[PDB]
Amino acid sequence: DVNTLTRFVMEEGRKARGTGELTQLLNSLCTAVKAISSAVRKAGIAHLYGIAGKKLDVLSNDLVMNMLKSSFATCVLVSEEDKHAIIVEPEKRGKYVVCFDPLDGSSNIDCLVSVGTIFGIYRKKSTDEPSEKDALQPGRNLVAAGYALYGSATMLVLAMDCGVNCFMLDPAIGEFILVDKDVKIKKKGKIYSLNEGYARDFDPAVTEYIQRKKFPPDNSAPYGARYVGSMVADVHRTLVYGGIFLYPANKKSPNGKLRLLYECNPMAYVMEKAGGMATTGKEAVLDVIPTDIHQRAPVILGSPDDVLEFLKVYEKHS
Amino acid sequence: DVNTLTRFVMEEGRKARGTGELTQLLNSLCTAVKAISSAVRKAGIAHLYGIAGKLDVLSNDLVMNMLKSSFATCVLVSEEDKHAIIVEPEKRGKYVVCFDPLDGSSNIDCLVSVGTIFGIYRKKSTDEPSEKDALQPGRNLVAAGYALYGSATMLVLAMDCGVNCFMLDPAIGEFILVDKDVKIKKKGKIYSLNEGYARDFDPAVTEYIQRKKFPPDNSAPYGARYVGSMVADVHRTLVYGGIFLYPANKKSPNGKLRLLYECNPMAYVMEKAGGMATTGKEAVLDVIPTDIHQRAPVILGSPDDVLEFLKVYEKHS
Amino acid sequence: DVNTLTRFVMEEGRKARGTGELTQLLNSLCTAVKAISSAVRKAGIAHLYGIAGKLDVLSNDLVMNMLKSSFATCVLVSEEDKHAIIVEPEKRGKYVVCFDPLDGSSNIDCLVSVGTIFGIYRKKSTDEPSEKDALQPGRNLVAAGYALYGSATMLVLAMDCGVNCFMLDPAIGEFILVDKDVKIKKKGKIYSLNEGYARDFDPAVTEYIQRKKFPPDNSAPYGARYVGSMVADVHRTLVYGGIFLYPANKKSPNGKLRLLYECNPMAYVMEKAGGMATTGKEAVLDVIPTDIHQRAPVILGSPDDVLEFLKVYEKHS
Amino acid sequence: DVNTLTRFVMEEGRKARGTGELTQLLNSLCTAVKAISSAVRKAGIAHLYGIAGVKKLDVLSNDLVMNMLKSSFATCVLVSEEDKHAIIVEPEKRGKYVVCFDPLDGSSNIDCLVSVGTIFGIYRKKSTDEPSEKDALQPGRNLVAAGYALYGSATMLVLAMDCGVNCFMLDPAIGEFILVDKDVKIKKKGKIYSLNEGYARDFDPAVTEYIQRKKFPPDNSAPYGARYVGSMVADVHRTLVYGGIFLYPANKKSPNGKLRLLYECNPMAYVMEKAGGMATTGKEAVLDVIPTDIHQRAPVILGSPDDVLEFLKVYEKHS
Ligand SMILES: CNC(=O)Nc1cc(Br)cc(NC(=O)NS(=O)(=O)c2cc(C)c(CCOC)s2)n1
Ligand SMILES: CNC(=O)Nc1cc(Br)cc(NC(=O)NS(=O)(=O)c2cc(C)c(CCOC)s2)n1
Ligand SMILES: CNC(=O)Nc1cc(Br)cc(NC(=O)NS(=O)(=O)c2cc(C)c(CCOC)s2)n1
Ligand SMILES: CNC(=O)Nc1cc(Br)cc(NC(=O)NS(=O)(=O)c2cc(C)c(CCOC)s2)n1
Repeated sequence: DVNTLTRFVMEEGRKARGTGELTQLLNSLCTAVKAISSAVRKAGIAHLYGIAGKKLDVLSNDLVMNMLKSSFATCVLVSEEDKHAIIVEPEKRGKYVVCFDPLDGSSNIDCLVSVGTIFGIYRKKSTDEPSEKDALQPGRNLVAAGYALYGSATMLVLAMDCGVNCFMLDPAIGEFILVDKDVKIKKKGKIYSLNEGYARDFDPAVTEYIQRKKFPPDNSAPYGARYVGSMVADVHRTLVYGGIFLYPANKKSPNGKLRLLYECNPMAYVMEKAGGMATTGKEAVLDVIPTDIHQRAPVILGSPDDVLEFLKVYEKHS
Repeated sequence: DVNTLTRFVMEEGRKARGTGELTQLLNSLCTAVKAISSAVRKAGIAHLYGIAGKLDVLSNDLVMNMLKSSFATCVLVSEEDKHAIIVEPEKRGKYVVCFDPLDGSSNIDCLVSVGTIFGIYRKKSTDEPSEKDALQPGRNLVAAGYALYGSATMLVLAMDCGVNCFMLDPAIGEFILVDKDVKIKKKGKIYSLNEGYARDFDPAVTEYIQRKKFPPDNSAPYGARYVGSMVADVHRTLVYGGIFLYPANKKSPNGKLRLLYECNPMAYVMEKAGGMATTGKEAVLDVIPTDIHQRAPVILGSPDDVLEFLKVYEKHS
Repeated sequence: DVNTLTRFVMEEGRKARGTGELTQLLNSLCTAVKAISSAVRKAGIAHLYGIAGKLDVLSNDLVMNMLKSSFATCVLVSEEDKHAIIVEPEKRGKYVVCFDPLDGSSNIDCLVSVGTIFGIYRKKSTDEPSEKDALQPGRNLVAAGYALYGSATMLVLAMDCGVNCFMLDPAIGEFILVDKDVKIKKKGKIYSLNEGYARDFDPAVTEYIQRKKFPPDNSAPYGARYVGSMVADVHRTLVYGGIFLYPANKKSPNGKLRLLYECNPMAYVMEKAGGMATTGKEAVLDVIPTDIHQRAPVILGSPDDVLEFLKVYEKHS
Repeated sequence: DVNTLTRFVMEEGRKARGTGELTQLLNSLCTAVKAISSAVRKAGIAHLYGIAGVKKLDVLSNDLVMNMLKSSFATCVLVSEEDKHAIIVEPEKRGKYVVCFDPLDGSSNIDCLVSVGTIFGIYRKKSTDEPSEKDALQPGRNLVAAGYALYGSATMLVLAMDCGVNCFMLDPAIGEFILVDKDVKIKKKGKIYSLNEGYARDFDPAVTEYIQRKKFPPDNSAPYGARYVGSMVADVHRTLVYGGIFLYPANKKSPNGKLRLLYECNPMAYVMEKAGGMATTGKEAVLDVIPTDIHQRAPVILGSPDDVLEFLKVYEKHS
């Protein structure tokens, strides 16, 4: 039986007997994602180049902000693009807090690299006036999370309590079609993924781990290397093929480079629901209690056996 | 003034005063590229999943069919076919085309950027057409390029007049000229190769990569990027500058990438953009092929970066 | 504030505190409409004509399949099917749906506007579902409307809260709310019917049309428009006002259009927009059907125009 | 073997051994038509209604055609329904053709989503003088090419040239015009008449009688059907496809009719005649009228030959 994102979400909403607010939010987000995908694929560019005589990340942010505000399902919105949390006007306020990166990887969009949208959804915990504090929850508290990848095609990956599900956008009809159900990552993979150009600044644990991938002590084949440089693409490949992705801490960056709330947490949630792992080195990404909405975190994620092996080496250097 | 691929090609055709065969070919190819892009972005997938109750193969069929019916080709070499395809007599024209209809497609399950690569030669011999007609050095290319199915779809076309980049506007199905007479940076800040085969590197590669990470002159280290799909890695190289390498290893002692329909078209694009492309021993475009699916090592990109690699290569004899 | 069809329906569903079944139904239907629109605008036709080497049937398949799998329906009546379709037990929900999947399609060769028409009823009893569950008067409609595949694609949805119009944005595949709580003009300036059958007209129709062309009170004559596709004619009538007629004659004492899935949905839309719809003898919505494909005469549009028609009808007894 | 508009045109251009200027013009026009179709089907309308949160459709349609034709290097004079005077192309962009067009016909009624279209006629510049409005005042007989795009249930381009009439469907998935009907010919006689009968009180008696005969046939054959979309491209296209007759005739109030000769009546008459149909003013072939003003009107009756001839019989009876 064919299924779409909207029908899938409604169906799980009815099972759970909820009030429908999350379904309204997810539908609204989905509409924004389709609009971002259209702009990313350059629909209407002929008009920009004078066939008849706004920047992408800004527009992407405007689309998500506007669709979420008008969903009546949110109260606090945190974006990569905004210095402070956005507090939704009273008459539009609902019970969810949303942290997102509207167009991740967009630094490099000039070369037409895969880009994506990342989101994490929390329930507001207190009855106080909404504020930035409502977004400072650990990833464990996520109600739903995921990403849209604008790649060779556009795919939405949604993780919730029921698992991880992948939906392909059919641009002929503008629907997200469920194509991979309850997806689970390989126990162990054959690809490692990080920027080795910064090898001079690596922590010795990272240096050793990568050494073992290239020059395996035992009699096994070396791992392959892939690094797109766009987190959604690298993480999605990791989910699909297995393996490991690293944006670790060093001396220069003791808290890593990626953002905890709207990059590391949603991806860690997806990984964990898919039976993978995600660590900072010292603890599970999802257990970090944030104190700042734009705070950074080291991240190492992927197949469980690979992450465990990394942890073993990390401890040897602790 | 706005310009499109078809109008641009017609305009250059008139200036050269040709008979129009190459324009018919390029137009045909462009149509196939649009059809590939549509299928790659998964238009109509709902029908596959039962709303009413294979990609590399289709891509090949599209290019084959559009080129055959262009009346402009005689020999077609494809990554997908073991032998060259000889066009039936009534449809024969004067060009030979070597292509990879969907490069990077082994990894399409993860929605990595894929692309279409093509090189176009004039039939050189007066013999009945055969596989031999495709065994020309890259120097003989009349036109070459690629379509990248990335965050958006772009067609990059290199000819004698230079390199030009066209964005597909999917709202109207037209390729809009957005970057004219493109030139690569003299020197870049990114290197691109699969370092997972480090154990098999020849010592020249090992040293060159060491210098990118640990620069002797105390400049900043280069960034690393490797998509694992050649069209994407090469296009980034064109756009941001830097260097791309796929050298020989134990598994692939003649390099891994295919000379006719991967290495040559990209080398031609690079050279027309003021870049370089080498096997280590010689320019990629100077290799005389003996087999249509033969492999070649390749190092390409910004001139200063490729020349630096060659310095190190020479040091190791 | 922007609004879409799905968000609009959900928000009215929550207000009404329903279980969500109607929302699942409407969302499913909306998906089928987008797929029909895509096929009607001929997406993928290049593949039909050999680039790599039925419409009414597909439209029906799309609606049938999307409604069955919505878990919200038990009985489906279609212009295309001689008997009602009874949904298999595990997929059965509480609603009955009558539809014409592609109205006007006999003339689709000339690219005339076509459309999809639908009416939705709540099931009558707790008995085993059967054809009988679809034989309700139009007054019982819970929701009704149409998609017009015209110069653009629009969905018109009528419910208790009124009539709302949504434009399909094909760039993103979303129905955008563009006209809220629409109301028809009290009186218009266009009449619409097939005057080629003038020899068979009831004398009341003859006289009414005469008065439109030769107005007794010295006002301007009405314009005439007749597309020959009911969704297009009715939508113009909603938007510009006026009157649409497919009346009874000697040859067709029950008219030509179908009551369940053409006349009733359009009458419901009209009435919710403050218009009227009559057979001549009674309101279309008051006819109690005895056969699912039964025909009905219909005269609909602006209230003043329909009332004037009725005056003349009464004069002829 | 599959064929597209651009390939078809290039192929006929090579056969004729021309310099390619007409091909550049037709390709440019085709690009504008695809841009019009996209806008007509409302691509990007969510942005108008505040999804993140300009130009009217006939104005944009005109801008698209003007701009694409000017930059084709193939035109010198452009006449548009939208512009009071002819546009003379700047010297560096001048080519040998004159183009008369209606960029979005039927657009007055676009609020109800009726079919709309683009109509065009292409002439060779005849004189060697500086280009001017005069270059557009040629009889339809001098047309080199003409046709129309119908933005209907789907988008179709109909192209008439010396080689005949050919119909191309736009595949919006790839943005190509696919040849679907070759060398099309109209039926000898049809069963549909098409005009606005709301203005029956102002009809010429010839028209009144002709229509009477369609509804109440003297020889007791079946009556004709009536269809009137109110958008000329849609009514004319149905006439081409199903056969029959289309009328926008002259009356006492409008002795020269209502439709425009250069960019409505002529291109449609040329298409009809290349398809083996007819097009008359009543007094003469539409293509034989020598224009004296670029926006001048003309009465028009066109379609299947037998139907037009029958209309002319009745017209002659009323002197
Ligand atoms: C009692 N409800 C009822 O009678 N009808 C009805 C109809 C529709 Br249509 C939708 C819903 N409910 C929701 O949508 N609930 S929810 O938004 O809170 C939700 C979404 C998801 C996805 C959940 C499951 C995931 O939980 C983590 S919980 N209910
Ligand atoms: C003598 N011609 C004439 O009278 N009219 C006319 C009109 C049109 Br429209 C096109 C053309 N000619 C061509 O298109 N020639 S071509 O196919 O061979 C070609 C294409 C490209 C791109 C070339 C340059 C590439 O090599 C450097 S060469 N000619
Ligand atoms: C108790 N519900 C709850 O807690 N949450 C919740 C969330 C969502 Br999301 C949707 C809904 N319910 C519906 O959609 N109900 S409905 O399908 O029957 C309906 C649709 C329309 C439009 C109606 C109006 C009747 O039209 C005549 S009634 N409920
Ligand atoms: C001598 N040419 C040559 O060597 N190569 C070459 C290549 C291409 Br590609 C195109 C063309 N020529 C044209 O396109 N000529 S045209 O613009 O005037 C024309 C178009 C149409 C459609 C015609 C038929 C018009 O009938 C009225 S005439 N030539």
